Amino acid sequence: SGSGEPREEAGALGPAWDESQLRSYSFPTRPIPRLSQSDPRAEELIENEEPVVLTDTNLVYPALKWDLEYLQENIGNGDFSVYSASTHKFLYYDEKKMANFQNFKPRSNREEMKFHEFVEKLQDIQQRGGEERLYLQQTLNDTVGRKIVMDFLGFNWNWINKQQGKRGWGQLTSNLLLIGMEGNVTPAHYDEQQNFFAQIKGYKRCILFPPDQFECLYPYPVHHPCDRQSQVDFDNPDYERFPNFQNVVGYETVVGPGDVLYIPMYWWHHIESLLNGGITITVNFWYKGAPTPKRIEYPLKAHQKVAIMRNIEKMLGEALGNPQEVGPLLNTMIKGRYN
Amino acid sequence: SGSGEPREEAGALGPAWDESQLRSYSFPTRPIPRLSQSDPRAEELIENEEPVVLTDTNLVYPALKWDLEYLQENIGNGDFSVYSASTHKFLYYDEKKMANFQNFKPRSNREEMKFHEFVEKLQDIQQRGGEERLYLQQTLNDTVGRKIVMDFLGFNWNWINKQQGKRGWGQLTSNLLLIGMEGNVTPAHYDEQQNFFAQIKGYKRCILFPPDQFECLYPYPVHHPCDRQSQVDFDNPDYERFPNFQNVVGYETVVGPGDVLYIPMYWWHHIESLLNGGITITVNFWYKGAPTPKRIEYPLKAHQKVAIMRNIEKMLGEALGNPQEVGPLLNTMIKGRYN
Ligand SMILES: O=C(O)c1ccc(O)c2ncccc12
Ligand SMILES: O=C(O)c1ccc(O)c2ncccc12
Ligand SMILES: [Fe+3]
Ligand SMILES: [Fe+3]
Repeated sequence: SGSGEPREEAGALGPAWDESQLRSYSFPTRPIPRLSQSDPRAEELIENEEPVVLTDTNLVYPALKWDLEYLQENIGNGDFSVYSASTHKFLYYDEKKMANFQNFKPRSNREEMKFHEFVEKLQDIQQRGGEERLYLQQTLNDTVGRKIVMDFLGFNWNWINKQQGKRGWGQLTSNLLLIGMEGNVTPAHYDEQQNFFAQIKGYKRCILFPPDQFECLYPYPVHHPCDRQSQVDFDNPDYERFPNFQNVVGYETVVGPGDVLYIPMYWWHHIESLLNGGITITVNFWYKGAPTPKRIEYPLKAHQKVAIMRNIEKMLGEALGNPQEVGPLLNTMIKGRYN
Repeated sequence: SGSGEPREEAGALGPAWDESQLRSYSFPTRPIPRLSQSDPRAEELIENEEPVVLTDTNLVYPALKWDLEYLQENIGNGDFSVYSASTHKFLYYDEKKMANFQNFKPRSNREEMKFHEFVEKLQDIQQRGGEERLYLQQTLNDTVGRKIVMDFLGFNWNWINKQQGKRGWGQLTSNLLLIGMEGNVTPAHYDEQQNFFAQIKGYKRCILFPPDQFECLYPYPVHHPCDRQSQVDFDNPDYERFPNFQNVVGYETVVGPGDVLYIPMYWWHHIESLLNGGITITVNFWYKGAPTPKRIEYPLKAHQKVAIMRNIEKMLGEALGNPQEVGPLLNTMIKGRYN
């Protein structure tokens, strides 16, 4: 069914959200299980690298207070990466890879600024009834206000640290603070690290796809700036170019304040802030996955095959001396021989 | 035009052969230049790795005498690999790779036997008006008769050894004695070693294709028993499966007693013994090519790209643990992403 029947907020404050706040798509979805961190099942899902929503971790308990006013007040004077877009879909791209593809034009520009500037430009759009959408995504560093350092320390490091150990993951690569406008959408894509999506303010609809649905999502070429993202426009899927998108089946859920969504590495994920649901705030915890076992066991995992394909592409671009030639060589290699 | 106007034999013994002895094919061809070993051009072609027919090397001068009677008389009692076929096309195959592909049925069986047995079974087919064709292909070793050792030593090792040095090639990997029936055909394929085709008895039509015509020839998958051979049936080309075969352009020539044809490594080659031209005898000299230069210069050579594709296939089959899965992964990797 999807995110299932809208949850009821405590104190009879009404339903947290309603179906009209969710965007419409052409594919079916099964619900991600919402469990308690003390539930053996949740521990089982995380181990078998499957998504799960933990409702009682208290991971970012101290931040549940956060809002635009509180943050602008105690966040600091550091710079904050802020992405913009003319549409609800934010098209991020690896700048370092822009060299490879020339005909590439940026649709999502980045810009550094002080928090008060973000809150400002955010307000201008409100009254001016603007169309421009903004999305703040900045790593949490020492340049943050004292109080924030208190909240940061308040996180349930006890719990997350145990998870990091029980799964044999690597070190916490980074923490990301995301603050977005209602309706904001992060197009389907996958990451190579294990992620804990800690929802703080507002609600976000999360739609995940297993790694084995690689052939239904059609990720951009590895050397392309949009590497790891799906080429398929979920709002207007081109079934002629991407026929297998008609076979895609996802797992979805709506996370709210206090919920932690485990997004396994290599798992595709589409994230959107509910329509007319106000701003959203999230903090992600990214951990390098566990080291690859010595004795390579077969059958091979889907994410492993994905890794293999990425390497073929990288090496090939290395050998040929030009990423632009990867496509022609691959075609030449399969045409009339493997297809 | 192809092999051009038939050459005139000395002593007014008439034309060496006539066009009706050559099979008919759907592709055009340019003639391979026949030059003298003392001709600077020939030295230029061999250096730039292009085919050339040397008419005066005297490479296998002592063998120009050889025939079935002389050989059966002084060749020895060793075993001789003899391939058979129900058609004029000999379909060789790597037995060690037969494991990979199960549905593969042998069309060209091999069999060891004494030379006198080969000459015998060869005669039975004559009077019995049989259909079975035979092709003897055996490496020249010490188990050969004394006289043959004299002839072998008689070869112009002086010349070939200088070539091996001037080109920086590796050691002579092997020598192959080939004796085939008229009409016999060795389907288009390529080898990874430098080859000197020394014609001894009869005439053979040689049709070569540059390495850059890989996409027109459609070689079998690397793990397939017929690795390195073209899937295209030259007698009945399936233009639907192999559309680019309609763009193939070869280099051809007819070599006779005393001629040496340089067949560069990776160059495709189709060899056939002229129709109603009697038996043919040839001796090939195979040398590993020169070592790959340290500083990889670009643009890359076509044979280098071919090498790169072969490796991608090998490694991929290694990683996946099963050659049968190479095709599906490659398709998945390009479909909707590179084509
Ligand atoms: O927008 C998000 O909340 C989000 C969630 C999870 C991710 O991996 C992201 N990666 C890049 C940009 C945004 C996100
Ligand atoms: O049939 C031939 O004369 C011949 C010539 C050159 C080759 O590389 C071959 N390889 C395998 C079998 C036969 C051949
Ligand atoms: Fe991401
Ligand atoms: Fe060969």
